[PDB]
Amino acid sequence: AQVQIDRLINGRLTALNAYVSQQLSDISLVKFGAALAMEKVNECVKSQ
Amino acid sequence: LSEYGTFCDNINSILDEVNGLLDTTQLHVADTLMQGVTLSSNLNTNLH
Repeated sequence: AQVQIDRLINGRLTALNAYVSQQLSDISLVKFGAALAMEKVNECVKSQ
Repeated sequence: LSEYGTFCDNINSILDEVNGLLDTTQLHVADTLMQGVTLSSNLNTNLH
């Protein structure tokens, strides 16, 4: 049962690593977008 | 491989979204190049 459960642990831990890598990349895109939104607030809303 | 089939679905989906981002980016660059451009119909670059 340890052999079967180890195969499931490897698959599920690989799944989490893949999801974590995707999440790191997506949050970098969100940070770039939030900096752009702050720049648009400062340079289009509060001033021109 | 069918036991891991979700890995291939995620790999295909991530590459498809990445390619969609490249296509959307290229359209935005082309739109930026074409924004506000007005040309004369009389403009013929063979003479002008």
